[PDB]
Amino acid sequence: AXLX
Amino acid sequence: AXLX
Amino acid sequence: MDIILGIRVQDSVILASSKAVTRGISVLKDSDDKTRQLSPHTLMSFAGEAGDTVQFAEYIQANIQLYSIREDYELSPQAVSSFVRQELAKSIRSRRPYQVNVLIGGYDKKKNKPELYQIDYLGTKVELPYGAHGYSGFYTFSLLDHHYRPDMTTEEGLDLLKLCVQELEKRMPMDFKGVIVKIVDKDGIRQVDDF
Amino acid sequence: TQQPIVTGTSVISMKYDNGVIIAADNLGSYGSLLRFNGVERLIPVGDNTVVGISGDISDMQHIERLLKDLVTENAYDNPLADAEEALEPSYIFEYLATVMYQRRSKMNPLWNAIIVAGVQSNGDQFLRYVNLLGVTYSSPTLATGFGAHMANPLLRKVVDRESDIPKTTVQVAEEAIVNAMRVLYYRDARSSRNFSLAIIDKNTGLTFKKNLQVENMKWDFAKDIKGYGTQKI
Amino acid sequence: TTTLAFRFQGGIIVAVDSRATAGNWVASQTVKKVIEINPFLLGTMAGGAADCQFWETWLGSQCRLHELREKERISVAAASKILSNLVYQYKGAGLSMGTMICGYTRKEGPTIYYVDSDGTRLKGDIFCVGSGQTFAYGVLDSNYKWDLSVEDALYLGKRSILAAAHRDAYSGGSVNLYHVTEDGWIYHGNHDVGELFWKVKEEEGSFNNVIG
Amino acid sequence: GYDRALSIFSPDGHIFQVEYALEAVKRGTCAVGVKGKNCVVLGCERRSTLKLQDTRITPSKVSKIDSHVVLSFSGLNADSRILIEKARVEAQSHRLTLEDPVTVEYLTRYVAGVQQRYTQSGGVRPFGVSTLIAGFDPRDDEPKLYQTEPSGIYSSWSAQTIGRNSKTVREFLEKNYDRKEPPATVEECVKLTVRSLLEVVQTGAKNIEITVVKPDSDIVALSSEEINQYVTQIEQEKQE
Amino acid sequence: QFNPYGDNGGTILGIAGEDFAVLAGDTRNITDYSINSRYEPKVFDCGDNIVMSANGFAADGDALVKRFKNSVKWYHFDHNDKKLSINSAARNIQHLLYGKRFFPYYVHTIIAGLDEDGKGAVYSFDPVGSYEREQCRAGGAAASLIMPFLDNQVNFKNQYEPGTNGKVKKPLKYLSVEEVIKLVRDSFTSATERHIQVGDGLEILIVTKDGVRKEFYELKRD
Amino acid sequence: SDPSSINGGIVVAMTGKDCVAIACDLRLGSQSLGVSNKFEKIFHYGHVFLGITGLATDVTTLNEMFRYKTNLYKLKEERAIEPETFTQLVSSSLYERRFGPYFVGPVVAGINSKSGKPFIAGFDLIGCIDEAKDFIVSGTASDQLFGMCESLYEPNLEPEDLFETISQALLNAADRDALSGWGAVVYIIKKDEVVKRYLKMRQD
Amino acid sequence: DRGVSTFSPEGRLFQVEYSLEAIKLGSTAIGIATKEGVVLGVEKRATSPLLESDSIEKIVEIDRHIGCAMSGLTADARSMIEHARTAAVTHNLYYDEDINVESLTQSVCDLALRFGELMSRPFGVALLIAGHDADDGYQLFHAEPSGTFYRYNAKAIGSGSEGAQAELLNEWHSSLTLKEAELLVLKILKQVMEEKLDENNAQLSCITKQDGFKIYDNEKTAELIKELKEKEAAE
Amino acid sequence: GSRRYDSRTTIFSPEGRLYQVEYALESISHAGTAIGIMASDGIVLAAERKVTSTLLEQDTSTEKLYKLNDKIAVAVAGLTADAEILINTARIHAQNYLKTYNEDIPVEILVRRLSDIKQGYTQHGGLRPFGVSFIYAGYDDRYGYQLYTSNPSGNYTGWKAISVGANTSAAQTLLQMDYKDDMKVDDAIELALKTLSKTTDSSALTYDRLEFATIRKGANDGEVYQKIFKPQEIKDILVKTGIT
Amino acid sequence: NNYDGDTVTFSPTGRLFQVEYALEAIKQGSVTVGLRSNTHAVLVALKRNADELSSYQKKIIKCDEHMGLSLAGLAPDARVLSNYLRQQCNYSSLVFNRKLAVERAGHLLCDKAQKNTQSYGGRPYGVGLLIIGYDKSGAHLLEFQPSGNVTELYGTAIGARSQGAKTYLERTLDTFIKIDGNPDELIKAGVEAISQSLRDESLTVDNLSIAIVGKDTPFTIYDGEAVAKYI
Ligand SMILES: [Mg+2]
Repeated sequence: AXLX
Repeated sequence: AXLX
Repeated sequence: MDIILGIRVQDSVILASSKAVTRGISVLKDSDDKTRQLSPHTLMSFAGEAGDTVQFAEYIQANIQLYSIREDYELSPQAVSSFVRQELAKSIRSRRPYQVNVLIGGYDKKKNKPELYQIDYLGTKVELPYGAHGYSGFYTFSLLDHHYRPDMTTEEGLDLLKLCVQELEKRMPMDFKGVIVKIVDKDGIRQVDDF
Repeated sequence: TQQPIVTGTSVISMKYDNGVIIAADNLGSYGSLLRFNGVERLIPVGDNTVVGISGDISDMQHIERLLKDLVTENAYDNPLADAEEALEPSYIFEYLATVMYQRRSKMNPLWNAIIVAGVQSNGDQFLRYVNLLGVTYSSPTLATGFGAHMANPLLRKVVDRESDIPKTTVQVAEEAIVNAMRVLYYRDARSSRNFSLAIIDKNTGLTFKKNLQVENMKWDFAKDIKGYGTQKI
Repeated sequence: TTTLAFRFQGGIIVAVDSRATAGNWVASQTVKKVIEINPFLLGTMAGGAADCQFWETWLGSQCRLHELREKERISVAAASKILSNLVYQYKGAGLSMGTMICGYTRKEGPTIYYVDSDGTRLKGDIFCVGSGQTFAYGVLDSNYKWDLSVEDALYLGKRSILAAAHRDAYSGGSVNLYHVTEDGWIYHGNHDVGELFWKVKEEEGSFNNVIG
Repeated sequence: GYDRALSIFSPDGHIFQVEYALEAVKRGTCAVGVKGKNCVVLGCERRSTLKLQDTRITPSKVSKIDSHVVLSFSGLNADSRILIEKARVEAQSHRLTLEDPVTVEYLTRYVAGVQQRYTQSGGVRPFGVSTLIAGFDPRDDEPKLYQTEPSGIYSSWSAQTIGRNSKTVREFLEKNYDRKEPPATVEECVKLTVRSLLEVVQTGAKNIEITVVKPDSDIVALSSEEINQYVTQIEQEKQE
Repeated sequence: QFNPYGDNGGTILGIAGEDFAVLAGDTRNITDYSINSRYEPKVFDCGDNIVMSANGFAADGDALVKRFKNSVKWYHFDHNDKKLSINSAARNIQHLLYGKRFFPYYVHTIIAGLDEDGKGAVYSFDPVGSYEREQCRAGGAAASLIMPFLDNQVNFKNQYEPGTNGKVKKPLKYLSVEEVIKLVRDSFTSATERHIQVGDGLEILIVTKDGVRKEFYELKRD
Repeated sequence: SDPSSINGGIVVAMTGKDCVAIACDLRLGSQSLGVSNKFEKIFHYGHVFLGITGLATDVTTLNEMFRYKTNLYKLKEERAIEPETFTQLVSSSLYERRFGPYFVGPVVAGINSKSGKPFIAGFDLIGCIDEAKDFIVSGTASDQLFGMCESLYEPNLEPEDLFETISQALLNAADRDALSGWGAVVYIIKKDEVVKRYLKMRQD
Repeated sequence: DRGVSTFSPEGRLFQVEYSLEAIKLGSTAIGIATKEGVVLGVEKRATSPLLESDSIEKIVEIDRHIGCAMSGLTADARSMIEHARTAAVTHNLYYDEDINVESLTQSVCDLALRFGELMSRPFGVALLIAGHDADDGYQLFHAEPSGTFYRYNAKAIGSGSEGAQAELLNEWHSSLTLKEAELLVLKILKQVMEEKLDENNAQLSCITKQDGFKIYDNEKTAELIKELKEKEAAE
Repeated sequence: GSRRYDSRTTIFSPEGRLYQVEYALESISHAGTAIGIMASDGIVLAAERKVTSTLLEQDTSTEKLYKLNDKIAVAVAGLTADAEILINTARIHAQNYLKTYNEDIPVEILVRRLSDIKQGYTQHGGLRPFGVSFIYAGYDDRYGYQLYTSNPSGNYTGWKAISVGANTSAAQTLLQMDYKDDMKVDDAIELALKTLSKTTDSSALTYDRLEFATIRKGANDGEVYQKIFKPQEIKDILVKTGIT
Repeated sequence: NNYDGDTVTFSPTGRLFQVEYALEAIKQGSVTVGLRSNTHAVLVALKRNADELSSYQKKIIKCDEHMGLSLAGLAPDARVLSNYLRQQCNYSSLVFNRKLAVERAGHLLCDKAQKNTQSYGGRPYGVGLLIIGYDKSGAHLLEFQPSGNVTELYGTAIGARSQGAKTYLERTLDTFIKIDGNPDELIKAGVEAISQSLRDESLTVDNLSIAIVGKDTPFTIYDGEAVAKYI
């Protein structure tokens, strides 16, 4: 899952 | 701890 | 967190505590007050794991303030310190222990004596003429072993503290952005504004 | 968190025009030791479903018991137990699939790969797979273990897509399955010669053949192989 | 991510980028990293996309219940402390958040709290947060005055995110801009770096490191 | 756990255990609260069938809940300790999470809620206590006075009294309190409070307590002479 | 050590037009270097004009789809047969996913249908429930091959107006369903060429105000 | 990371003719850093004396615990707890924490006030009793203490002789350990007077 | 004695029936549903003139689109309101939308029969629940301690209810404007109240789609009171 | 079910009294009288034993006076067995406070917790209350010498002098008469014994029907000593004030 | 009389009075009718209102695509029981991919009700239910009473004056049982059956409630203008  |  | 010191002189306890808050390669803040008033004549400074420090301090503060209201009385510094120690001593065997070290500086009004307690996160308590947590002690203890006298005035105490902060600014690897100093004596707790 | 001890190798299967065939050998290995030889790994449920199982045999025996208890429970207060409310293959599968996925989700799997073969009451062929991870899929052919690697390519030569199923007779399909079993005996170090096979036909019902053997083996050319390169005698 | 928020003469500026990454894979260029909690409250997102989005929209629900129960809008201090006390409960479980809670109340004035998943909570006038924080800080710090006009403040915020979007591989897409006053928050647009970079280079004459 | 539904409905729609808890309040010593323009005063009768009392250590009747809010009561004394402790804990917890001390309304609503909970839970009887809760919201100078009762209902009062003969002293205050002109000072307000208590009390001797609460955590209990003076001064205006 | 996850491959793709939306996925299912099935659908009609795919670890994908379908059932039971709007589905799915934050569903989720003004909508989710509405999204194994193609062909990225000196962008515009199916089919044949886990078949579910239609196309079987 | 040698320190106890002695050093440190010079490790509950070495937090905790337990004992039994009995209570209490122990090495000394007999004992961290005629040793300089005691000790010393002997065992053991020292206290215990002497020792 | 969950020989729950008596003793509450809004008005009934009447809160916000009035043992309603607010806010968290008025009401009503030997007795308070949602428009619900709820075009509860309901039966028609409905609630309240209706002992509120749920100030209500006397005098 | 046999120990009467508390108090009123008197320089506890047999072992006995810690004792009127349950609780609570704060528990704090326990038995749990009233005598450095009482309701109050158990009406009147603030301990000793002498239901007060304790600063300098009188010591103090 | 204090007490003639009093709230309930052919099954219910300003209380609840019920008596108790049914039907789908047999639904309700008739502190359910459905063996109608007795029938009715309809259905049996492949005719018969239980009232457009399930019809509910066709 992504991060920002 | 002491052994026997 | 990082730098917290305390010196007890004739008639007061002085706490000095660094202002920097650093995460990663950024100093997020340079005016952090690493202290909570527990009662009108008792002050606690703290350093350790991020989040844990404030959560612990505020929790002790809430408990001591509750006691004060309940009994309409101020717990002695010795009593508060013992309460705090027990809390840390329980914590050290919890699923997730509080990683916080504290200095408790108080003026005992029954005895008319200032008192300084140093307590680490394991619940190790000691009463001392002067104290420090973390790497700070490695410079200050020896310096204070030299320059400290038991009967110093509050002014002599602050000069002695200037020595400690100067040494730490000379030899410490990190920029801790100065200290906030607070005096605990017979008249309560006050903050020196130019250090 | 488990490790399989006594184990069963491939289970292979396919659909044909009127039904489904499924087979599996009668071995229970213990690492490289071929420990047990009379092990039935196809379990019929009613007269419309066979469940073939590979992997840990202790977990297979557990699953047998679940299925036999399921039959019992379905008969309870059910006057149509041997008619409209008989257990379908799709019911038996979903139940197993549910259990497999729950056990993986509790980090304590049933160490198996399962193929449920049968005929639904409307005559449709049922073939579906589920394993220790709770992964499920359907295909005209299905196999587990080495079977997936060696049987599938052979069985798909016969039934390569949906439309090939009407064109495939039970003689053709049984041939393919029996030949696939021989290959596996040539090539899988944990297979046995003896196996069982079951056909579930929408007309003839369930035929369960025990004590089959791999036959018509080619070994003769072995005599001509001397050395590993340069040796002559 | 890069996110920032700073206090000044004319209220609070809040500016963020819009990129999400999984390793080096650019997963999205259109993430809304500011959450509008109520007309006087903003939250910024950095760290785990899900963690931030979920708990910050959960935070909004908690703030709504405060005002139903107490017949009053929640203080920035109390809203930030709900989030920080929540994440502190999960300390060690591996939540990943760096957030700023930004707003005006009459009792507080314009206020910013930094709140992260180790349970750190800080009041302050300037913060930058995310993988691009240092880049944003460099520009922001070296042009910041308490007295910036609203016009200048908005630009500085926008320009600071641009700086970080350019240098930090894990920041980019577009700038989202907000101004917060005694009357609440005002949105000041979505600005694609696609066109904003070239516009700023031309008009300002900066970014000479870049082949014009 | 002991489960019995002790607070239940009777055929006429009454909850007798709540109503009997009210009877226990009625038997309690009198308490009155009066709010001035800029203060709130709490007066309490102490029943005088008791000499050899030690007043240094005997539980006073007005309790600080936080440093800006006080609570007094009429009814069962042991019951009131339980509500005061819970209220004190909540006051600290509110400061911890909201970073602001409680409003007087909030704290009242909390105590009221506790009281109500004990009227529809198995195995427990209601609190035989009604409370007067008074003080000033943080950074506010407008005085607050609330009343709660065993049922859980609570409300705001210009002035109010509870306990034995409270109907006599409510009577007094209803004709002597001008909504339009509340006791413009401390001196004024303390007096009205002592007058109303003298309707019911006896000698104003070791019979009356007064506690004054002004804004920003300014709470002080008057001692015998300071009260005594008020008593003396009212009877000397009485012969007319 | 037992590993509770696996990877079943395949890839999925959602595009949204003005008054329609599509959700496509290949029909191949794999583990390691073996094919499990050449036709095992993974895009589903979930009722209320919502289609959903959850691609990655199939067992998790099936569990999630099952749970959401069931969620739609109870939404009807509890709120007087009300239609579940796409925005509401999206938010519900966030909670389904984030509820398993500390033992996630290993899937990339996409749903498609129509928003409340009748416009086409596509929503995508990371494995623990971050979500966002878009014109456009590919997910699963070949996502990294297909997504940049879609940025170029659906949102006209890096495309300028000829002779405007790279100063005027190609202007945005909705695509016909005929155009969208062309981009989908090309996206998947390209993906099949260069990714070993993608192939066999392509199934497209198209969603308009008259319901859900399916289209199927053969893909290369190697 | 070895909790029994983070703070440092030692305790030794010896029997004599109608007396016992128990002594400790005063150091409390955090690894290399000496922190306090006034940290005593010997406590008493009536006429029974307990010394505790090891992790200082546990030393403090266990003192607080045994004060508690002996106070209640006195109230219920209407007499002061005797050393033989206290020894048993220490053992129970430690073994109760068998799989999450206190990191301590306690030592008990005193005179049974009925029988007049001198009594000493030592324990491991999980409660094993070591009763001895002669001496018990504990702490980070225990090897050294064993050496000093085994050679210096002789039975039946007079209190002022026993004092010299136990003091010399303590001092010379402490001086070969980096984590012990920084001061020392010796208790001489006779049937009903107890003298407490602070020793002069090297402060490095 | 005898179980709290016992049926009478007529097949009714004693405890539920008895709570209905307690509700008849309650101060009056009235609600009217129009196509322009829903009005909710109540009788404050201060038990003594010293008690500061604005502190009497018998009309209550649940969410922006839902409001509540109560009658009976009003302390029993705190937890029902709390549940209602949570149910509404939670629904919006789970579904990114407003919760339907009927669904809200059904949620509150689920609490009601959770008593026995769960709470020790039924609630002693009835609720009028009024709101708007896109599907079924403006709505009024009467929620009893029996767990039953009924939709109404208009409804009165509390002591004055059988008088007021008969009156509402005559005055309600499908085309009332909001302003007509406000007046009507004021009029019917003045009829059944003991003391003389003014802006301090009655209170009004509405919920409209456009501005949601608002409680009216005393200045605004005082003026609708004045406007009502002038309407009656003038014929 | 079992509802049939439930006395409902924790309900209100229609007058708003707690039946069981009232009835417990009624029980206590037949118990041996106990008296506490507070002086400026100490406290006296005196109590009358429930009527002896000559064969009772009177010196190794305790029925009335119990030690809570070193600075606090109680005098009991009611069920002895009920009282011991509470006494061990109180003794433990004292030690928890000491362990936590390294300071002896302030007298009121101990008294409040015990009274809070009693209060609970009147509000929840459906159990009978404890049939006990205590007089607490103790010293702490906040308030010095203190006397308190608690009863089955869990209400407590502080006193210069007080009695519990039988004939408290007569006893209270007599203490009111002769008590005066500046009193020394030795005067209070006399007052206590003279009061029992006149209120006793026995023919005459003898050593063997009494328990007696003082709490004085009468050790050495600024510290406090509890003396629980031996039988022979009571016999002497009974002569010394001419009651025998 | 002395034996009606709770459900855990038998009377000296072996009766359970609390269960009998529960049965009584059913009798005060508005009438509802069930009947079925071989291809469909129909519920008709008369809805009751509070007064002329009120709604007409729903008496029909959908349980699954192939199952549903009508209620007479305590409505919250129908909500509890219908909700249990929804779950049980649901569990049968998710786990076995099997639509729950109407017969099993019957047995499951009986066993749920029974528990509350043998243990202290509980209370019997105060509602009667008519369950219709279409499953692997065709159309079904069940009657549930809170004694736990469940019964399969071609037709029946419950609530006040249900004896009118139950007689009518008893004579009509040979006719309605053979209304196959005609939804509207089966409904007409149901509406007529219920009419035998009216007094001083007749079926209005916001008074009548009908439901049907069968061979190729999902369980659906008709109210308002959708029932005008039938008056
Ligand atoms: Mg050394």
